[PDB]
Amino acid sequence: SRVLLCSAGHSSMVVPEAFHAVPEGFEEVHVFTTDSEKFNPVVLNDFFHSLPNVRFSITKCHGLADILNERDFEFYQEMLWQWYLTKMPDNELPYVCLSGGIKSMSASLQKAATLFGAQSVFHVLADNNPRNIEEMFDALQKGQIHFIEMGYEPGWAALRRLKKILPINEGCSRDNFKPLISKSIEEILSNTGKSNQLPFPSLAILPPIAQQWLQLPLSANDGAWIQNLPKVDLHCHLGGFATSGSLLDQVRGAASEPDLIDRTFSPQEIAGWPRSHKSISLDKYMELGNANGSKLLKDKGCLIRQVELLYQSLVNDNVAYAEIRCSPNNYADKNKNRSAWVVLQDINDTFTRLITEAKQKNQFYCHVNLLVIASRKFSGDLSDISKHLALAITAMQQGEGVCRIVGVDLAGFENKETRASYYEHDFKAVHRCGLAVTAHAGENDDPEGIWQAVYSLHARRLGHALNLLEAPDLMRTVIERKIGVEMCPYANYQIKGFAPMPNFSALYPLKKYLEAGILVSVNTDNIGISGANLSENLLILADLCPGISRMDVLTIIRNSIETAFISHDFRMELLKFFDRKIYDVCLISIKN
Amino acid sequence: RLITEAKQKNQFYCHVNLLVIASRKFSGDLSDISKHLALAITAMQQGEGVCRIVGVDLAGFENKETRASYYEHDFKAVHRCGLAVTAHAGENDDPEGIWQAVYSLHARRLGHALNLLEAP
Amino acid sequence: RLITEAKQKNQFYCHVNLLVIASRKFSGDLSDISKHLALAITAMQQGEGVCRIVGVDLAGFENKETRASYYEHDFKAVHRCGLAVTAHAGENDDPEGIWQAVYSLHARRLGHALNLLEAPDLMRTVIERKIGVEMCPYANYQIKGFAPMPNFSALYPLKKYLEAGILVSVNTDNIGISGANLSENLLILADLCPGISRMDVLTIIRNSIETAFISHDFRMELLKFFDRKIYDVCLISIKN
Ligand SMILES: Nc1ncnc2c1ncn2[C@@H]1O[C@H](COP(=O)(O)OP(=O)(O)OP(=O)(O)O)[C@@H](O)[C@H]1O
Ligand SMILES: Nc1ncnc2c1ncn2[C@@H]1O[C@H](COP(=O)(O)OP(=O)(O)OP(=O)(O)O)[C@@H](O)[C@H]1O
Ligand SMILES: [Mg+2]
Ligand SMILES: [Mg+2]
Repeated sequence: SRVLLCSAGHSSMVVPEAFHAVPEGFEEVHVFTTDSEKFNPVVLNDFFHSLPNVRFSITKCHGLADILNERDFEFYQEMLWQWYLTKMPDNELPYVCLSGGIKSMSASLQKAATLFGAQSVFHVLADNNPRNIEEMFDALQKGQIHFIEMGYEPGWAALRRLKKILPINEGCSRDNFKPLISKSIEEILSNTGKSNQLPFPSLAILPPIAQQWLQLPLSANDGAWIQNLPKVDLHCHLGGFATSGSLLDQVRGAASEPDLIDRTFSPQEIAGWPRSHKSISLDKYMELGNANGSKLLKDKGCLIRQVELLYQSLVNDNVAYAEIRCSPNNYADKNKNRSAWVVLQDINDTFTRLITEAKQKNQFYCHVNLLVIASRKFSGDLSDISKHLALAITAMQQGEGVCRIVGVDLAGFENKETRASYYEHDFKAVHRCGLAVTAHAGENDDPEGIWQAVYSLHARRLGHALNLLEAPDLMRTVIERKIGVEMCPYANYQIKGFAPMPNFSALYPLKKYLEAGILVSVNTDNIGISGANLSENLLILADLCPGISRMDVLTIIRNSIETAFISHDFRMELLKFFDRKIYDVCLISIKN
Repeated sequence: RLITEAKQKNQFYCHVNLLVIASRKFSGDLSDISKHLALAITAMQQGEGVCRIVGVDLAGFENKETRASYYEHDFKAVHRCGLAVTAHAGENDDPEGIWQAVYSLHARRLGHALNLLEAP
Repeated sequence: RLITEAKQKNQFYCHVNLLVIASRKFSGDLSDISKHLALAITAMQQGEGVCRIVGVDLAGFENKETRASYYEHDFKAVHRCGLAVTAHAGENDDPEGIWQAVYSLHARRLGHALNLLEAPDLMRTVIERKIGVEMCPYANYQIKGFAPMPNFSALYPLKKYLEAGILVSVNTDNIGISGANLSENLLILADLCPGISRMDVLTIIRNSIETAFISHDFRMELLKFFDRKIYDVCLISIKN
């Protein structure tokens, strides 16, 4: 590339000196000059006609002269920024000399160089101020000409996508302005520890403008940024991914024995999905996934296809770590010697084979761990819970393998015979073994139930639990004990109903939870019935919790990493990789 | 495989079932008992097979420190799952320990236990 | 009063918090523990003041007869009120007692407990639960003895604990009898644990900040300050 940019005013001999600044000559030269007639293009034309190989051009701003007015200044700034964007080389930053012109366009060009990158911002000066070509030729021969250099300037590497979004606009007027950077500059402080919620310390290396744009409120137009961000999912049920659509159809087709499957059953469609305008009961939500689940994944082929499709969706959503809950007893039948253990073994083997295959090809891969969900309902008998706990404890002892059981889950419970306050004797074994414990303590459960889950079971993560506001002691214990909280904005938004739900005034407490310091994480619950992956699940927070910031999203990701049931070495490696990827994407996503 | 092969030839064989051993160490890793119990339970889900897990064994030294009066909570699950419990209490068989094994543990078999004449 | 008068003149000050030691006597008045607990709870209702009690300490002899396997009923109330619990199980600390302190007592930070190397499951549980361990290098070096102590080849487990990922803090226990302040306690790691790096000292500071019994907003304010001060002192030391 090696493109030089200069601003020419009354003086015209600065351009040859800027050309001679490099010790091997330039390759392309473009000069932006004002519409004033003082500038003489004849000298530049005759100087650059001696070297046809280099490229020369001249741009004049129509309707501007001497830039003595606020409207004139803003129009000149906009036109100069557009010209700078147009002549950016595709890969290499361009050199820029701003000696020519009055302090106005000089300062504007320096600001543009800071904003859009500049391989070398340099000045040219001489003792006698030469005018003719012979004068500065003799000056450079003697060495009088000095090339002031203030150092390389990386600029902010992602601002050129504006060029892809802003047309050439060769013929335009004063209306066509792009104050998309001045808005953040005004919004610096126009709104305590928010600077210190800085996760992934390499964000400190980021440009100041990028650090600022991180602090601006999240907007619905950041779908690309959210999708490109590596994410962590901790609440993603396996049985609710291929509920309906093409994925369910191909899962059904890939069954080993499709004769026994029930393809006639279809789930009723709720109008307005996924942003339904009416509240949905938990029982109806569970029934909505009856197309998939226990009744379908009994055969090996359907289960393997469903797991492969779920992993494909996970790696397509840039999720770099996910914990999937599976219930082996739902997919186990003794007719074909398919026990719960063999079902869990098949799921684990498929996940580890997919992970190893993806990693061998040196592509982006999603490390996946499994939670054995121990739903304590059954037909009123607790042998199911003991069987699930024993299965998880034995599944830990596999040891070798990438994907492994990390913890258990408790769900499918209401109260009394199902309350968690009467199982700690069983849970002594699972705690001694080393498994983690996660609770589904939502469904408007009493705060005493949450207390029992936190203390009696020593649970490390609580599902949903949106009623923490009504119990200040519960919030104090949760924050002080560093107990993570997982919520699904789409699932809890449809099931319960939060603003902007019509005829609903309750607000999502995610912003308040983040302000209070709860280790809150964002998840997907069931991908299929909810019909929204992690990307839109995070994007909806711009409406569910207005006023949230991108820095809060990165804090969400950091909390998800911190509260995951992983070994310390793996957690450190994951944190390092996540920080590097986040820095890279943020450095190449402020372009738009 | 051995049992089926013997049955195919239509001769005398020996049907065999397996009891896991809940060995006691108290030299660290006290969760071993639980692990063993869990193992037994999940093996019951094999379902098929002429040979199958039929219960657990309470092997190990059975002095006062290692009595069966502390582990009813762990054994509630193994009793719920249908396994039979055998107590390997041999020497230093205090009558209180055997009573606890019989009643608290709901054991259906006692190993050795040659001191029953002392406690009518 | 001291903290307020130090803040008024706008200088460096040391924010402090209180811990009520619920030690064990066994020479009578066995209710003392309960009394201490009650006292702590009542004093939490002070509300105001930059200095307030944030937890209790389970000091005293740590034999089996007075282990943490009897006091769950008493400690349910202190857990409910909102006081953190620190276990002083460092002497004759059987792994069962430490496990009971972690789970039955819901201890948020252990005291000493230098024998975690032998028990892998206990160390794994401590690492996973993110519970801190406070070790004073000078006190443990004088009492237990570690290299380069003559006729003592035992290695201090601080470096291994840090490598494993435990949240380990360095303290003084008693400034008087030990005769060494916090700076000397950190300095002694040069020969107590060979190979420890300065970044590991910063890790120790971060762990001590994280495991401290403080409110979240105060914790983040402290973390921001600490970031500024550490940056300043590191820059000054490197430039000079
Ligand atoms: N599950 C079993 N366990 C032990 N013995 C069995 C079992 N099933 C069958 N048997 C016995 O094995 C024997 C097979 O041998 P056989 O058919 O010649 O009968 P037999 O007249 O008793 O002569 P033999 O001495 O060979 O047993 C049968 O007698 C049968 O009663
Ligand atoms: N509770 C505290 N205890 C100790 N230091 C504190 C405390 N709170 C704030 N500080 C820090 O004390 C310093 C007050 O002095 P100042 O505002 O001049 O900052 P400074 O540039 O570091 O200069 P100085 O040497 O005076 O600290 C602040 O940096 C502040 O972050
Ligand atoms: Mg769920
Ligand atoms: Mg002490």
